[PDB]
Amino acid sequence: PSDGSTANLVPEVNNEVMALEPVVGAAIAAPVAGQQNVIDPWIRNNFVQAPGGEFTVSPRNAPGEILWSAPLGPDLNPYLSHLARMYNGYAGGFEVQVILAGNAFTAGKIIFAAVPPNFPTEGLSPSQVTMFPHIIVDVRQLEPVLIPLPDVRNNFYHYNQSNDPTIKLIAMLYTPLRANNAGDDVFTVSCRVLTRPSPDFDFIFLVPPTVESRTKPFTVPILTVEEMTNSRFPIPLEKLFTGPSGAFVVQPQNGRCTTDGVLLGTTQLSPVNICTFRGDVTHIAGTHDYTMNLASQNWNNYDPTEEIPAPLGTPDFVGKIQGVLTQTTRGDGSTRGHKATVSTGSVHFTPKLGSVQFTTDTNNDLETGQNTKFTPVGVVQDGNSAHQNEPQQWVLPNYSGRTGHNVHLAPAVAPTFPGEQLLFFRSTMPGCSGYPNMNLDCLLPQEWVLHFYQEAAPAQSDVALLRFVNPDTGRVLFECKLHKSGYVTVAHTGPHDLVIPPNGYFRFDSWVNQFYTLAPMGN
Amino acid sequence: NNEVMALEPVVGAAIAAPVAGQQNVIDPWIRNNFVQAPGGEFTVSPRNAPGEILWSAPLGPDLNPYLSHLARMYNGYAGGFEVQVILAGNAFTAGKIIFAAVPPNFPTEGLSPSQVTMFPHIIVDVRQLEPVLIPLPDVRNNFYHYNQSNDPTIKLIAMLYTPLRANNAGDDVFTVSCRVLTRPSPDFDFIFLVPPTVESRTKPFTVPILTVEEMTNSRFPIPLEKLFTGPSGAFVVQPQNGRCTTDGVLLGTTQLSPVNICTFRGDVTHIAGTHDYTMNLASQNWNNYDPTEEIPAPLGTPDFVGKIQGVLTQTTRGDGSTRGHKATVSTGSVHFTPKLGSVQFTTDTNNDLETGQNTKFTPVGVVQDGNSAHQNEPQQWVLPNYSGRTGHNVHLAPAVAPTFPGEQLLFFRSTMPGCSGYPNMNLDCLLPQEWVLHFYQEAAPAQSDVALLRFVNPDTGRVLFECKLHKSGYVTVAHTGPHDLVIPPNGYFRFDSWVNQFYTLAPM
Amino acid sequence: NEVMALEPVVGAAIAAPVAGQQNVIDPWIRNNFVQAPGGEFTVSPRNAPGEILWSAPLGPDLNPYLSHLARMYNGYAGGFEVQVILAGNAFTAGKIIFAAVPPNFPTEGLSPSQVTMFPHIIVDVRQLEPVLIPLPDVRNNFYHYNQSNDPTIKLIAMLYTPLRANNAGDDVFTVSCRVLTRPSPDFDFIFLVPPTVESRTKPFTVPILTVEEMTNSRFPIPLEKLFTGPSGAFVVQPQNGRCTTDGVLLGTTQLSPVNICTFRGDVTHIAGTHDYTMNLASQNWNNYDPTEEIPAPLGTPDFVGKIQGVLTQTTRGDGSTRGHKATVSTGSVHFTPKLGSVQFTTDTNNDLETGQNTKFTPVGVVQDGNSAHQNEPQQWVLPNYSGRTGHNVHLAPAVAPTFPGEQLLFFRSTMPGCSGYPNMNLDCLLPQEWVLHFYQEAAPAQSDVALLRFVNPDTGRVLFECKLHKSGYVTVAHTGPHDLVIPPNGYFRFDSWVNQFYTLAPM
Ligand SMILES: [Cl-]
Ligand SMILES: [Cl-]
Ligand SMILES: [Cl-]
Repeated sequence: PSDGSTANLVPEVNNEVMALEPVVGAAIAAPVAGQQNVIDPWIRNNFVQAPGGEFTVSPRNAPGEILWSAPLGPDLNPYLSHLARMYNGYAGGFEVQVILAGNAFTAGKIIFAAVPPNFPTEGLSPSQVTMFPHIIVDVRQLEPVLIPLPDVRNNFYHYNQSNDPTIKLIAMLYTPLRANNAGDDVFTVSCRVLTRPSPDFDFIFLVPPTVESRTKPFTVPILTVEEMTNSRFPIPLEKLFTGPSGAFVVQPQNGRCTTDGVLLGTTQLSPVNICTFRGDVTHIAGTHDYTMNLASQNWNNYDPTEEIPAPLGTPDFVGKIQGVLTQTTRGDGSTRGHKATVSTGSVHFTPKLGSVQFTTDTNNDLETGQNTKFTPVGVVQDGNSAHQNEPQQWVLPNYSGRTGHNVHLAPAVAPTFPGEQLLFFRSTMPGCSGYPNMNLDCLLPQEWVLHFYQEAAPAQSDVALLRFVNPDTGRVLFECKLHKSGYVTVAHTGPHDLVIPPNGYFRFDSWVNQFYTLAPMGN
Repeated sequence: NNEVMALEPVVGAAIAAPVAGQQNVIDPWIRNNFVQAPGGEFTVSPRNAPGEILWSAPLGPDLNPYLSHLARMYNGYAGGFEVQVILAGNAFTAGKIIFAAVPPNFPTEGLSPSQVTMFPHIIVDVRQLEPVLIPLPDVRNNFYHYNQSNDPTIKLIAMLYTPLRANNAGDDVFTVSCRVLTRPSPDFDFIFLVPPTVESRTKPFTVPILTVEEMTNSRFPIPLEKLFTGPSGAFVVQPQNGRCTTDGVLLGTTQLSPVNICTFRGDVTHIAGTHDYTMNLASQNWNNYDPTEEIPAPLGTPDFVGKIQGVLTQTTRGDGSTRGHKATVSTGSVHFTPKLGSVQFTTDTNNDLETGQNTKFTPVGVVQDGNSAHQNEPQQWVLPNYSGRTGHNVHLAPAVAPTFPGEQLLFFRSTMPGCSGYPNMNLDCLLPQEWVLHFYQEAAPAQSDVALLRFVNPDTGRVLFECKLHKSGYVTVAHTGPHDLVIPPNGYFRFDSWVNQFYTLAPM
Repeated sequence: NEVMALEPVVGAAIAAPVAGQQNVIDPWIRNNFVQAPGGEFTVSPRNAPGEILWSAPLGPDLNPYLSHLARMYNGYAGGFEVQVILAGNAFTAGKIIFAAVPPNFPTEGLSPSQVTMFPHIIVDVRQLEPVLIPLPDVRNNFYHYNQSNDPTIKLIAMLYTPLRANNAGDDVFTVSCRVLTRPSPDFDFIFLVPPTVESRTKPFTVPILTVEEMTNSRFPIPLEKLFTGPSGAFVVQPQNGRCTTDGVLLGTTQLSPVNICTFRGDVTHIAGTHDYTMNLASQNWNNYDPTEEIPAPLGTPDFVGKIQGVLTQTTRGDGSTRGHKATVSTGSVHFTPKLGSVQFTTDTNNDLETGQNTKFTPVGVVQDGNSAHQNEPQQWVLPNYSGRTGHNVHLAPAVAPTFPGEQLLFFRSTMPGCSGYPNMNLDCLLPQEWVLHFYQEAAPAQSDVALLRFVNPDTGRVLFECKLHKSGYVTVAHTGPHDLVIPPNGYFRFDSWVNQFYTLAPM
C-alpha cells in the first residue's frame, strides 16, 4: 500500500491526544440568546484553509518560537469570517486540521497546546507550554493532525464587539528543524492550517452587516506600482527596491500608517499636500528671504500643542526643496508667483513652532496679509561639495530647529528576521539644480495609506503574507511580509532594483507572524 | 435573631463542568480543616457602639493560605466557604454581634445597624461558647470566576449590634476577642491547571527583609539612618521621588535607579560673562526629553527647594578628553525649569565646558548661604516650580497626611551631606528606594487599602511596633509628637495581613 | 530490549504507618507528561562515546507542578515515569544509553563499558515512539523530607554509538532530545505545612529589571551595556558585586548601592602638603575591626586607579559644613584600608578640622594626561589592601570559563572622567540589584549552573541564553570582544537548573 509512495519513511498518524474535556457550544445559550441561527451544513462538514492558515518550519527558526497561534472565534474559518459580519455573537468550538507532510530527510517536533482564557501567552517557554493540554507532532507527519478546540468560557456566549478572551491554540517549535539530505538544498516544511466549525458552534444575533468594527476583513489594494504615488513627495512610484539598512536609519514620518488604519508621524491622507506649506508671509529686509507663519493644512490656525512631531505633511528629510510660492489678493484677484526654495536643514526651518523660511527671487512682490502656498517641484544640490550628498532622505530634520528635540516620532523600522531586508517603494524626485541624490524610498504607497485608513480592518496577527503576482502568467514573482507597523520586508541580501511586470499586483494570501520564513526572491 | 442565615443553596463548580476545560481535585485534608485568615481577628470592646463594622472580608482564595497557594497554579475557581468564628466570652458578659452576607457589587460603606439587619444575617451573643458556623456562598452571575479578572464576590460583615456589658477587672479592661476560621465547602473547586506563579493577580504581597541601615533614601543618593515620626499639620507632605504604590505603579518623578535620583544629564552651554552654565536636558538614559509627558519633570528631578552642590562631568568622543568641575544647582531659582528641559548650574570655570558633549551632574550635598538665618535654605517639603513662571506644577503625586486620630506619618530619614554653610540636612522620604524596587518588580495586588506591617527584632523575635502601609506610597504609625525611633540595628519590617482602614493599631 | 532491569520500588504506601497523614495530588498532574526544566539535550556528530549528554536526580524539581506543591508539603516518596523524545529520521545511525544510577554512587568519570553495568536501556537514534523509563525512588528510609536534601536515584543519558548522518549544505545534522516526566502512581506528598516557610523549597528567580534600570556593583553608577570578551591575558577577580546564588555575600561586597566606593571617618592633615589621612570607621559609623574575615571594609574600591570625588564634613556643635574636591589613589603605598587608613589629595590644606566625621562621595576616575592614554585605571588589578605590609587575605575567587567557546558575560558601565584620558570601562559580574535579590530571596541552588534566557518582550523572541553559575558569575557562548546589541526593554528570565555538561547555543 505504501510501496513506492512515502514508503514507511515517515510517521503515519499521531497517537497523542489533547487532555481536554468536551465543552458545550451555543445550545447552553438558547434560553438567553435572542435567536437560534443556522450555519450552512456544508461549511460544518468541510475543512477550508483558515485566514492565517500558513506557517513554516525553516532552519532560521529556533526552539521556543511560536510559529502559529489563534484565538477561538469566527476568524478561524473564511466562510465563518464573512458570516460573522452579519451576526452579533457566537459560541462553540472548532475542528482544526494541520498539514505537516515534510520531506523524509527532515527532523523536528512541534507542540500544539490549548491555553485557557485569561492566561498570558506573552513569554511562554517550551517547558511551560508542556503544562497545558498539548500534542507533540513530528514535522514529517503524513496524515493531517486533528485538534479539537473547545469554547472554554464562563458565560453563555461571546459578543463580537467585546474583548473577553477565548482559548488560544498555539503551535511552537519544540525541536529545531534538522535535515540530512545529502544535497545543498534547504527543505523548509511548508504547513497549512484548515478548520471547520464543530457541530456545537453557532452564531447568535442577526445584525446589519459590515457595520461592526472587529469583523471588517483586511484587504490590500489591487493597484499597480506605477499606478500608485509616493507618500513622501507628490510624485508617482517607479520601481520596487530592496537594500540593506545597517548603515543608515530608516525613520520616515510620511507614509506611516498601521494595518488597522491609525495614522502615525506627520502622515495625512491627501497625496498633494505631502510637502506643501500654507500661511502668511513676511519679508526679511535686505535679502531674498521670507518667513512664513504657518496655518494648518486646510487653512485653519496652526496649534503647536498637537501631539504630532510637526504639521501634517511636513518634509521628513534634510535637503533644499525648490518650488513656487503663489499668492492671491482677496480684494482684486491679483496673483503673483515666484521661484522659491526651502532648506529643511536650515536653523530657521522650525515647523513645529509655526515658522518656515524660504529664499525667493524677489525683494518685494509678496504681500504680508495674504495667504501663500508653496507648491513643491523638486530638490537641489550645492554643486561645489561632494556629488549626491545634499538630500539625505534618511536624515530627519529638526522640527523645532536647534531648540528642543524631535518628539512624538513614528518608530524606526528595521528587518527583524535573518536574511530579510526592507522593501522600499521607490520614486525619482525631479532635480532642479546641481547633482542631487534623487532616490526617494517610502515604506507604503500613499494609496495604501488611504486604503488602510478607510478600511479599519483589525490585524489578525502582526504580519500579513503577500505574494506578488503576474496576472498574465499567473506566476508568483516574490513573497513579502507586510507588518502591522506599516512596512514591507523581503528575503534578499544586497541592493537590488526589482524587475517587475507592468501588470504585477500584491495579493494577500495568509496572516503570519514574525517567524514566517519567506521564499528566496533575489535576482 | 436565629443561628441560620437566610440564603438559598448556591451551586459551586459543578455548574461550570460543561464550559470548563477540565476537572480538578483539592487535597481532602484542606477541605476538612478550618484555617485562620491572616486578618481573621477582631475585638469587641466597650468603646464600640452600634453600627461599627468590626471585621469584613470578600469570598475568595485569599481567606485560606492553602487555597491561596493553590490558586497560583490554577486559572479559575467557583464555590463557597464554610466560616467558623470563635468568641472568647464568659457567662458574665452581655452583647450581640451581627454577621451578614452582603451580595456582590453592594456598597458596605455607611450602613446603619437597622439596615445591616436587612441582609441575610445571624445574631450572635457575646456569651456563645460553641463556634458559629456560617455558610458563605459564591453568589455570582457567571459560571465561574477567573483569577485575572478580579470579579466581585459576596462579603461577610461583622458589626457590633448591642454594646458589650461586663465588669472590668482592676484597670485591665475586659474585651471579647474574636477569630475567623475558614474551609472550602464541598462545592468549591479550582478549574484549570496552568503554569504556576505566572498569573499576576495571584502573587502574594511582601516587604523587603532589608534593615534600615542597609536601605537607601529615595529622595537623594544616600543611605538611610533612622525612622522618624512627627506631626505634619503645618507643612504639606508631597514629595515626588520615592512615590510608588503597593502594586508597583510609579508616581510623580519616581524612577528605579538609586544613583540617578538627584542627577542631570544633557548638553551644556556657557552664559556670557558669568560662571554659570545652562544644561539642555536628556532623560536618565541619554534619550531625548519630551516635555509633553504626563510627569511633573524628568524622572529624578529634585523634589525640594534648595541648593544642591555636586560635580559636572564631560567626555569628548574624539580624543577621550575628560573634564570635571565643582557645580551647584538652585532648585528655587527662576532658571530651574526642568519640565521645560533646561537647568542652570553655577560652576567654578568660565572656559572649560565644551558644547555638544554629554554632561552629567553627580550630586553630593546641599549648601547654605551663611548670611541668612541658620537652617533656612533647604526646605524639604517645598516643591520646586518645575516650569519656573510659565505656569504651575503638573501631574503631581498626591499629598499625604494621616486620617486616623492618633496617627502620624512614619518617615525614613537620612542626613544629607553639607558642603558649605549651615544647611538643614534632614531628608525624609515616604518609602525606601529598595521598597520602591521591590513593589515595582513584584506587582502584588493590594487586597485592601492598608497593609499591616510589624517591626521585628530577629534575635529575640519580639515585635516593637506595628504600622499601616497604605496602598498609596506611605506608612503611618500610632504616635503623637516628634520622635526618633529607638531601633535595634538589625530590625526589619514584616508583612502580616491586609486590613481595612478602620484598623486601630497599638501605640508604640 | 526497551526494559530497564529494575525491581519494583514502593512509593509512599510504605510510609503510611509512620506518616502523619494521607494526601492526594490532582489527578491531571498524574496523567500528563510535563517537560523537566533542564530536560533538553542534543546529539551531534562531534559527540564521542562516554560523554554524558544529560543527567537529573529524581525529585520534585523535575516537574513544575510538583515543585510548586512541595512548597506546602513536608515530604514525599515515590518515583516518576520519564518520557524521552528523540528527533531522528530513518537516515540516521547511532545509539544512546539511559541508565539508572543508585542514590550514593558517583557519576563522575564513568566509561561507556561501566555505564552499561547499571540498569539500562539502549535506544537507537532512529526511534520514533517516545521512550518510557520508570525512575523508582530507591532509598533506605520510609520517605524523604524536603528540608533534608536526601540523595536520590539519577537518570543518565550517554552517547553509546557516534551519530552517523549526512548534513544538508553547511547545516550539520543533529538529533535533538527532550525529557518529559510525570509522577508514578506510587508517588505522593506527605504533610501539609504553611506554604512558603520551608527554605529549601523556595524557587530561584532573577530580577525583571532592565539593564538600564540596574546599577553597577563596583561603582555607584548605572549600567549601560552588556559586554562579553576573552579574558585569558588578565585575572578577573573583583571583590565588589560578588554574591552566590543562594545569597551569601563574598569579598568586600555589601548591600547599599550608594556606598560602593565611599569612605567615612575622622581626618588628619599631613604637614606641608595638600594630602590628608583618614582614620577609617565602619560604613555604619561604628568602630572598625580589622580581625573581620574580609579583604577590607565593605565597599572598598576593587581596582587600581585614582578616584576623584568630594570630602564632606560637619561640625556637630555649631552645625558648620565644609566640602572640598578630593582624590584617592588606590595604588599609592598610603592606601591601606585593611589597616584602617587611606590618603586623600584635596584642593586645600586648611578648612578640614579634626575629630569631625567626614564622608567621601565618589564621582569618577581621573588620569595623568602625560602618561600613556587609557593606562591609569586598571579595573582588573586588585589594590594591595594592606599596602606593603602583607598580602591580600580572604579574596573572592578568580573567575574564568571552563567550556570551549564560552566567555564571561560582563555588566558594563562607563565611569565619569574628571581629567586626563582614563579607561572609563567598568565591568562587574553581577548587577547590584541581583546581589540584593539573591541575598533576600535565599533560594537554594539545585545545581552549579542556572540557565537564563534573555528575552526581547516586544517580539517575544529569545536573543541568547547564558549560564548563571552558583558562585555568582555569568558565561555566554561567544568568541572575541563584543558589545551586545540589546533592545532597551530586554530582561533576564530564569529557565532552569541544569547539569554541568549542558551546552548552550552560540549567539
Ligand atoms: Cl448593510
Ligand atoms: Cl514567591
Ligand atoms: Cl489591586
